[PDB]
Amino acid sequence: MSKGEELFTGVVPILVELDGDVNGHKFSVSGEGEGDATYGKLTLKFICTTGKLPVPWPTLVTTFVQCFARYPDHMKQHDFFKSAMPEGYVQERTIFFKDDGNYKTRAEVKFEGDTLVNRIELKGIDFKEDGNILGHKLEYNYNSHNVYIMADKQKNGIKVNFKIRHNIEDGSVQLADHYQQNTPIGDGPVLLPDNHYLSTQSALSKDPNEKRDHMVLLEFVTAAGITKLPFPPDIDPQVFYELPEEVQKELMAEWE
Repeated sequence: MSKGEELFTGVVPILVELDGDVNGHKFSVSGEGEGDATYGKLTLKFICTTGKLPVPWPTLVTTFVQCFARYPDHMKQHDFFKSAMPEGYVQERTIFFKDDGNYKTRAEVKFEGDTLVNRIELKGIDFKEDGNILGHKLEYNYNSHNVYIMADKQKNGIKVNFKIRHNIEDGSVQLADHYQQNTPIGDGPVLLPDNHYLSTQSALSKDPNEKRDHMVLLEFVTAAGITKLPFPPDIDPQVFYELPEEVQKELMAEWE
């Protein structure tokens, strides 16, 4: 269904680089591993290269390559992510942690030679100093989620929405609402899909021999489904909050 699809038939090496700033606390993370879209499997190890990470590792899972999803044969014409390859796509999100701050991310996901690279900038603002995120109150674990995808024909891309459940050490749950958009970097044709979702599962672990602050991440992803107010990635939050609340709400309707 796409030429990009051919780049994913085997095991592909992956590099991830993130520069982050959350409430002015700067950090960098490097990751490496591999993806196997035939199985929908991703395996990655990340190291904080700047010292200790100032937010919980699980808050960064979604930021740290949906081109590795397994699309069933009957759904191959709906796989935007591989169709954009090798030139790649820009993935932008705004992520809202309930009763706490937000992340804004921009990533480029593309081939550099035979390696799939995810290069990310992340800015977080408005976090509470002893809230769940800056206070490191999240459990080191992850649950299963459905990631809902719709075409955005005007932008020649997709919009994506989902809500992550982060378990808190006291037994509560901290929700992270994700508003995502992806657009091709190159000029070649891409597949714009009918509505569907990715069933995503993740598990986090540690390397007992690794003394640097780090995360080992396993994800399994399979497509299915075909037989202060939140602001979107394109609007500076500064301008957004000057709009009437009715308008702020109406601007978010496209994410469903």
